[PDB]
Parts: sequence; C-alpha cells; structure tokens
Amino acid sequence: MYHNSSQKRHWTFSSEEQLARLRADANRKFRCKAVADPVFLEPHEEMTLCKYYEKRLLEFCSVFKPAMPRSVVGTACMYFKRFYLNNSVMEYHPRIIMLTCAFLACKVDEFNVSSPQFVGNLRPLGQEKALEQILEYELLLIQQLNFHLIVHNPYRPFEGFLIDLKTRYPILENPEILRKTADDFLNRIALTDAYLLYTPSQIALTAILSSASRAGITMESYLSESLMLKENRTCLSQLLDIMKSMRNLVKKYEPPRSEEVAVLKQKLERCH
Amino acid sequence: ALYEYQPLQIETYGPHVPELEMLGRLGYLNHVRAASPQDLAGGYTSSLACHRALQDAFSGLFWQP
Amino acid sequence: KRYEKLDFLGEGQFATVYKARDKNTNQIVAIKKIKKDGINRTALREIKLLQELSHPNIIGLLDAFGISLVFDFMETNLEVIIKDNSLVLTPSHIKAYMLMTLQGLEYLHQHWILHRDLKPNNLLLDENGVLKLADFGLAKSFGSPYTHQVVTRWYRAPELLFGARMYGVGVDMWAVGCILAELLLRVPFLPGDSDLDQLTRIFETLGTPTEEQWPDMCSLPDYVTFKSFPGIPLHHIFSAAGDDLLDLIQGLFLFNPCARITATQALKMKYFSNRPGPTPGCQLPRP
Ligand SMILES: Nc1ncnc2c1ncn2[C@@H]1O[C@H](COP(=O)(O)OP(=O)(O)OP(O)(O)=S)[C@@H](O)[C@H]1O
Ligand SMILES: [Mg+2]
Repeated sequence: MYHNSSQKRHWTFSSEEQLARLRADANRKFRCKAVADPVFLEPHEEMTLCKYYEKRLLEFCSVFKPAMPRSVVGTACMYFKRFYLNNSVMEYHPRIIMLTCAFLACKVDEFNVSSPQFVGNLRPLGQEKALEQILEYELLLIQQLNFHLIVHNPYRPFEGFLIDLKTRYPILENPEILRKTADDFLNRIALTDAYLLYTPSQIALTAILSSASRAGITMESYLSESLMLKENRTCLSQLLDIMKSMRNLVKKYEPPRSEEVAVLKQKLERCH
Repeated sequence: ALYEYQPLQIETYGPHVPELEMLGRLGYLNHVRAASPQDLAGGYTSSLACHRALQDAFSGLFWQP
Repeated sequence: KRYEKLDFLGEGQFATVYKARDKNTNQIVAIKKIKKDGINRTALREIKLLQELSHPNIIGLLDAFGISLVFDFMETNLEVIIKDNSLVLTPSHIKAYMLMTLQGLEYLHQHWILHRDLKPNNLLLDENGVLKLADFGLAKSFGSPYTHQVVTRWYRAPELLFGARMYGVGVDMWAVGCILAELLLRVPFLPGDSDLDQLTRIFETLGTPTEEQWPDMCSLPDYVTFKSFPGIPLHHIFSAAGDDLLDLIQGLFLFNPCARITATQALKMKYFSNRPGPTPGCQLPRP
C-alpha cells in the first residue's frame, strides 16, 4: 500500500528545488568524473532531452503489442524519472534507458512477454544489438532505483474516487462525464514532475476536481462533507493548497521544441 | 500468558474506508462489475475489488513530505 | 564486499544460499546467489515484494546488490521440527506456531498479497523462536478484477485443483489448515500423487461437497464429478484435540472459498484466547 511503501519513504520530495539540486549534483558529478569545454550539457538541456525521451517512451508503449496495461506504462515512466534524478544523460543514453525501463516495468508488473516480442516491437540485427544493450543496462537501472520497484500509479485511486462519487455524491448526477477531461489532465500531470512531489491519490483528486471545474460543477461539499473535512479546516486548506500547486505546476510546463531538441540530440550524440 | 487479539494499527493518512462486509449495504457494489459465477466459485467477489479501489483512493490523501 | 562467506547452507532450483557475516554490524545473515530473458523473474518478484513489507513474522530483505539477496539468518524451519521425532509438540507449541503464522498472513493479506507457497519448510524459525514466512517467489497481489498451477500439491486448495483462475485469501488459508494438520499428526495430511489423486484424498478425508456447501462448484473449467464419500468426521481424525481446535480446523477447511475463514477471523476464534496460552518463543523446541 502507498501509505507505507518505498515510494512515499524515499521517492516523494519536498519541493521542486530538491529535484533541481539533485539533477545539478548529478551533472556536476559527471563533469568532475569526466574532467579527471562546450561538449558538456547544462542541466536544463538535460531536462529538455529527458522530456523528449519520456515522450518517445510514451509513444513506444502506445505502439507496443501485445497491448500494454496502463500500470506498465506508468511504472516505466516513473522509472525513467527516478533514474534521471541522480544520473546524467551524458553518462547513459536515454534511448537505451527508456527501453530498459519498459523491459523492467514489464517484468515487475507481471506483463509476461518474451524478449523476442519486445525487440520485435522495435522498428533484426539492430533488434539484437538493442536487446544486448537492454541486458547490459537492466541491472544498472535496478541498482539506480535502490531496489525499489513497486510504483504506485493514480489510475486505481482515480477509479476508487469515481466509485465514491457515484455512491455518496448524489448532487453530481453522473460522475462518468468527468472521465475524458479528467484523464487528459491526468496525462498532462504525468508529463510534469508531480509524480515525484505528490501522492497518487492527491493527483487523482486534483484531476477529478479540475475536470469538474472545466464542466462548471463545484464539489467543495464533497471534500467538506462527504470526505469529513469539516472536522479539520486546516487539512482542507492543506489539500486545497496541494491541488492549487499541482494545477500551477501543470500550467507552467514547457513542452520541448523541435529545433532546440534537434540541437540537443546533436550535442548528446557528440558526447557519446 | 493468554493471547488477546488486537487489530492491526496502520496509519493510512486519509479518509476512513468502510468495512468490506458493509460495502453492499452502503450501495458501493451497484457501481462495480458483478462477479461471474466462475469467479465466485474460486472465491473472488466484486466487494474485494471495490474495497481495494477505495483503499487506494483514500491512501495518503492527507500526507505531506 | 561487505559479507564474508562463512558456510554453505543449501541449494535450490533458482539460487544457492550461504551463511555469511557482515563486518559493518558483524551480524549473521543469509546471502542468496541467484543462479536472453534477463534478471530472473522469481528474484525480481521477491525483491519487489519484500521491500514493500515490514512485519516481525515476515522475512526481512536486509540488503541486495549485484544479484545476491541478503536476508536475516534463520536456524531451522517448521518442517524440520515436524519431521523430528525427539521433539514433542505440546498444544501450546502448536498454538504459538499457528499464532505467528496467522499474524504474518494477516499482515500480508492486509496489503493485498497472496503468499501462494505456504508449507512447513517455507516457515522459517530463528534462534529466538520467531516464525517468519519466506519463499516469496510465487507470491502475487490480488484484488484486481492467475495460473491455477500454484501451491504445492499436498497443500493446494480444492478450487485451485478445479482450475480456478481468480481466487482470494482462501488459497493461503487452506494451506494453513494443512499445516495445522501436519502439526497434529506429524505427517502430511493429504499426500496425493496427482491432481485427481489429491482431490480424491480430499473428498475421502472431508467428504464430497454439494451445491449447498459450494454454490458454483460446477462452473469451474476443470470440474469433474467425483464419487460420493461421507468423509471421516474431524474428531476421529484428530483424537487429541479440543473442541475449539476442531472449530478452527473446520473453519480452515470449508469447501466454499468465500465462507472459509480469513486470517483475521481465525485469530479472533476462542481457540487462541483459551487456556493454555501460546508457548513463549524463547522456549519453543529446538531440533
Ligand atoms: N533466510 C535464511 N536463513 C537461513 N537459511 C535459509 C534462509 N532462507 C533459506 N534458507 C535455507 O537455505 C536453503 C534455501 O533453499 P530454498 O531454495 O529456499 O528451498 P528449495 O525447496 O530447495 O527450493 P525450490 O525446490 O526451487 S522451492 C534451505 O536449506 C533453507 O532452509
Ligand atoms: Mg522453499
């Protein structure tokens, strides 16, 4: 369960400054190791490349056959983010790392698929070389996660909140209409670093109430009355602050641009 | 030296979740898919899935790093 | 590394186990050397499940690296005690073993995980007498809307033998009952040579259930009609067992998986609260 999992104890961080400091430390450590010059990359360029390759991992999981369950994709993305918290894209190429993350996520989430199908999903000699690289980097990826493999996703909390709304929120006539926009906002949240700062239940509730707001339906009574937060207004204020911070985090997200990404790919290929 | 049962105390940092046997009375099961007789034969009920979904929905909702 | 190899403990189909000592805390532990697929899926399952669990009656994964899995060192297992003849198993000892097993299983089921490999040699004992579940290489998380060939055949529940795909905690609970039987008779309860033979011995010992005892029995894909037996009443099976113990055994052996008692309900029975209480772990018998 999340409330005593390793994700809550070790991979949920106080603020974005912690993540920026960790990434800067990783880049500085790689630079110090390499020194003992414009070839190196700045931390923000590393962030842009990481966003681009997380997008590539998303499309790879979307194309994958047999169809990948959503939990596998979420676990793989979480693995990518966790790995590149403490590691530089210059030491390890994200192109191999994302495939290794998908491989390890399929193994962990009990999506039993043999290696030949996995490589066949890749667009034969290149497939064999990619498989060999995944074999080489699997144990490294496991070590960089500190042997913390269970990833708690917000999809099941989303379903549980939908059930609770269907049961004890009659004034909202049909919670099913709060599904498309809620899922889209959940994806947008997944694009940001909210997975390393907030609990899956908080993310799910934020998506649900964002979808409600887009539809014009206010559900402050659901938190106050149905969720029994009238007993503690401080907890309600904390939850509202967390949700507002999540919405602002989604608002300020900057998608990578094609030209900047192409220049960064050239630079990174030079580093390799 | 007699034994006395005491329930497990695990802080979940979230709203209270109704008991498994109470789910049918409260009306949750009307919004979860019914268990097939094949599933019921092996001991799987829709109440288990509903309880798991509610527990994950309410887990850690009131916790901050 | 951090551990000095002290002794060779045993072998396995998936790994080899060594008794070692770490010098940072100078403590005795057990290292499990894992022997185009990649990292072994059983070892990955054990790693992913034992890191999320922490309970006194569940084996602790102290450390792992590259792959060797470091666990706490356990002197013996319940099978060694059972198969021993010098040791006598008083009812207090059986109560203590059952209590520790059920506490560990209650914690495990609370986190929506089925052990699925419960048997006496998978219940490890330490020097202080603490019993811990181990061998989490077949464990899995349940409750989400599964192969039927799980659990050792002597400890497999009838629904699994009838090829049930979806199940719950009952597949563990039935095994506990068998373990309890093994603690009373000092011999396996249902030693069948095959799935059909195991079902036959089950229905000989307990009787052939009807739709009253199992409403949807015939819906299981691997269900075939068996001969009718009356089944030996439980009190002749276990001559030296009080009525509360008979009640617990009957609860653990109900044919209906839903009606079969859970770990929590089993712990709440009068058997565990009646006199005499469980023997303290510090004085449990040692082989
Ligand atoms: N934490 C431990 N401390 C001490 N001994 C252990 C520990 N874990 C396992 N062992 C022992 O070391 C050996 C482990 O072998 P296992 O692989 O776990 O059992 P196995 O039945 O031989 O394997 P199978 O047939 O593939 S299920 C046995 O002698 C166990 O009692
Ligand atoms: Mg074993």
